This record gives sequence, C-alpha cells and structure tokens, in this order.
Amino acid sequence: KETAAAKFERQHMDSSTSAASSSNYCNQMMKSRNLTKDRCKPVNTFVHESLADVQAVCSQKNVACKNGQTNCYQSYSTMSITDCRETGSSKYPNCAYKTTQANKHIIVACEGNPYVPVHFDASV
Ligand SMILES: Nc1ncnc2c1ncn2[C@@H]1O[C@H](COP(=O)(O)O)[C@@H](OP(=O)(O)O)[C@H]1O
Repeated sequence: KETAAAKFERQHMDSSTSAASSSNYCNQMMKSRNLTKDRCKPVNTFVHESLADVQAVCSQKNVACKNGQTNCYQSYSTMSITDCRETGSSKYPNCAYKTTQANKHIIVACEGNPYVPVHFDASV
C-alpha cells in the first residue's frame, strides 16, 4: 500500500529543485506524482526544502487546522514552495495548471509515531 507519511512526500515534497519551477512545472509534477490519475486534483503545493526541515515543522508552532483539528503546525521560517492551481480551461485527463513559486510559512497536519506530516493545510 502506501502510508499517509509516504503520500505526503509524494504529493508535497520536491527538495530537488531550489526554486526554479518553470511555467510548465505543475503540469509535469501533478502528472508525475500521480495527482491527475482519477481526476485533476484542484490545488496542490510542493515544498522545496529538505525532508528533515519539513518533518521538523511537526514540532514547531501549533495552530488550528482548517478542519478544526489541533494537530497542525506552522513553520517558524519561510520555505520555498510552489503552488499548483488547475486552470479554468483544464479538462481531465488533460489536466492543466498555473504554476506559482512563493516563499511562505507552511502549515501541515502531523500524525503517528514517528510524528510526521500527513497533510498540507495551508501557506501564510
Ligand atoms: N488535521 C488533519 N489531520 C490529518 N489529515 C487531515 C487533516 N485535515 C485534512 N486532512 C486530510 O488529509 C489528507 C491529505 O491532504 P492533502 O492531500 O491536502 O495533503 C486529505 O484527505 P483526502 O486525501 O482523503 O482528501 C485531507 O482531507
């Protein structure tokens, strides 16, 4: 199968690139990470920092999750990220996205033991 932690890495981690996401970045990544298999995932964020730095967020600023749960944490430092948003003319299976790089504090939900990220909640 695939653990929730593994799914988070597949859907949100892209340490390789520093911050040079091209205008085609999201179109390629959303497809390569299998986020356009059953349908076009509407919105998704990729984080370019190291796995160690992102996992460390689970021990940082505790903030309320959008769903009301209390297992969300905000990074003290800003992080290099890329937001992907499906375009209006996007039509599955030909999923199309707008790519936008940014440097913001990320908010992730963490679970388990080890306590690691399992959901990307927001960036601020
Ligand atoms: N506080 C929380 N703790 C754990 N999982 C959460 C959560 N808030 C939302 N989720 C869920 O975690 C999954 C991962 O989210 P994301 O893909 O945005 O990282 C989503 O479920 P689904 O994938 O079943 O919709 C989402 O609904």
